[PDB]
Amino acid sequence: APIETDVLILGGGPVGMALALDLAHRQVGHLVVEQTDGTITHPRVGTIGPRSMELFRRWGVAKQIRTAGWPGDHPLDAAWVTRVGGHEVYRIPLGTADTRATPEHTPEPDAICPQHWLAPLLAEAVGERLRTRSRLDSFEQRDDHVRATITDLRTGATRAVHARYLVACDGASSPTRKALGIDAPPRHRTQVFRNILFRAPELRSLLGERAALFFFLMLSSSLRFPLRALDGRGLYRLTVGVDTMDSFELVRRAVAFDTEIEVLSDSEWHLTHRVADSFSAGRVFLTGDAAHTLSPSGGFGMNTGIGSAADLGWKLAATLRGWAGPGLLATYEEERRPVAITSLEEANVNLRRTMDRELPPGLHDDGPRGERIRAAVAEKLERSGARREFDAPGIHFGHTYRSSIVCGEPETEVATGGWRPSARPGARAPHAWLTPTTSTLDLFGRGFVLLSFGTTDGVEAVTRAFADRHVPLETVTCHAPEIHALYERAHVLVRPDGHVAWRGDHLPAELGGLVDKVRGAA
Ligand SMILES: Cc1cc2nc3c(=O)[nH]c(=O)nc-3n(C[C@H](O)[C@H](O)[C@H](O)COP(=O)(O)OP(=O)(O)OC[C@H]3O[C@@H](n4cnc5c(N)ncnc54)[C@H](O)[C@@H]3O)c2cc1C
Ligand SMILES: O=C(O)c1[nH]c(O)c2c1c1c3ccccc3[nH]c1c1[nH]c3ccccc3c12
Repeated sequence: APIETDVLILGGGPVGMALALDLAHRQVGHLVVEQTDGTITHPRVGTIGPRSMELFRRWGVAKQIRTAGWPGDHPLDAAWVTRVGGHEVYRIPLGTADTRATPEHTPEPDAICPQHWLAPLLAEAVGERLRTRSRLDSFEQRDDHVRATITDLRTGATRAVHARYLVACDGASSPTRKALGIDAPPRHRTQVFRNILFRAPELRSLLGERAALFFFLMLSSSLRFPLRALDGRGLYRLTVGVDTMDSFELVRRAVAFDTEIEVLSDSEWHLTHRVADSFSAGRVFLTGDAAHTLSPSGGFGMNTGIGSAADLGWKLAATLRGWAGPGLLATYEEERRPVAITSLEEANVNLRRTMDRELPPGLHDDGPRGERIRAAVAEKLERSGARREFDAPGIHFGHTYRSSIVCGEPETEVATGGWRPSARPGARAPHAWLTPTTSTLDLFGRGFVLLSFGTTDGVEAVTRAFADRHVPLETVTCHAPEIHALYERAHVLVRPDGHVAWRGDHLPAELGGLVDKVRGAA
């Protein structure tokens, strides 16, 4: 008895679960298959970006993520040091969770949540629809659905699943991308690293006021990378480059204290810059790492994935419900790929900054002699814009879609200063508190939304144009002059994904035309 569902999600990692959460919130029947048993032994992701947090706010898991265990009094600072407990060279103070100032561009700042805490949270939200220890072996595309063979790794039995759509969130080495014959050429040189996970129970006490979330080491050529405090209560991770030495000894070399150290893992990995040439073929799609990979310098990886998952989510649901034009699905690649590429190049800039930084001779000496060399280095660090690696609002919220379903404005793209909120066509509708408890972002996520800051003339006609096409629409009349200034126009049409599709002080004459354009039937 072949099981059938609307969407088959290949991958139980961060990105596949987010996609499951989005389909769930859109009444789309779905099923997730994860080959592993779903537990985490070696945490990869630690920082949940703000944009991801906004989507989790909508899905109702943001709060549990923040109280998952990260200490509210632990420093979020990043610091360049010769060795942990050695000599400081440059620090970027970022407060603590309970201490930093409330952000103004968003309702959900970033959070610290190591993957072994995030997985249980996500599994519980996705619930019953997640199937662990299940591996997808192959898939055959038929006329109106995809047929896949799933091996139950528990009993050894194989079952078949017929779904209208097959979404592959199977990671960087996506077997699915290969079976379809799609190539994801490296845009930059591939590198190799080792990540050592360990427990150090008294390290925090010893560091006292010098405790940090990130310790960028400037010891040797292999040790010029971050040592991260994963859970703020004993767990740390040291990344080391490889162009042989014992695990424990590498950690001893990086940590200048005689304190208890317990090595747990020593995982080798490849940092790559690979984006797929195409994000789909037939009823089979690629999302997350299977579509785009980038250097972890900046922490953009999982966020760009969750972003693409949310994009595909509303477009899949629209085609399944019937109101989507035949050309809607193809905009997933049209819109997400360019974002993947630009985010990759920005991650590379951060990477090259520490790869090309030089480690002067007497950087380790004691006394004002070497202190002068450090002051020199710290100086160059400032000018190199190192802090851009730990403060990338533009990369988090500044991507603007320039596509066939977006009525873009003339204004081209040429950075002339730090990123600022914009309600321009293609961008993420900016945040503003309507009330102490409600954000403009809380109005988006379901169907199309039309914000009117002035006269509601024409709105009635907008409603009919959408109803005529069975396209879901919600009209909100807002007064707040502050929000009007931010959005700039009197009427703003926001897509189901929170991005602007059109804006103007006067609704257009051919509303049926606008409705057809924004739905992919242009
Ligand atoms: C050292 C390091 C640190 C990082 N830190 C961060 C960070 O702080 N923040 C951030 O945003 N990003 C971070 N990233 C990047 C981030 O980890 C990735 O972007 C993210 O994991 C991609 O998620 P994914 O769901 O697409 O795939 P993955 O997490 O790679 O998961 C793929 C899943 O597919 C499953 N699977 C594969 N094949 C099959 C099959 N045939 N059948 C069933 N299941 C299958 C796997 O078992 C796995 O669970 C980091 C990366 C590295 C290397
Ligand atoms: O995600 C990580 O913790 C992580 N793992 C890693 O291996 C990294 C990083 C991060 C990171 C996380 C949030 C904000 C900024 C960041 N820069 C780097 C970062 N920069 C690097 C440069 C070289 C090798 C590894 C990393 C690396």
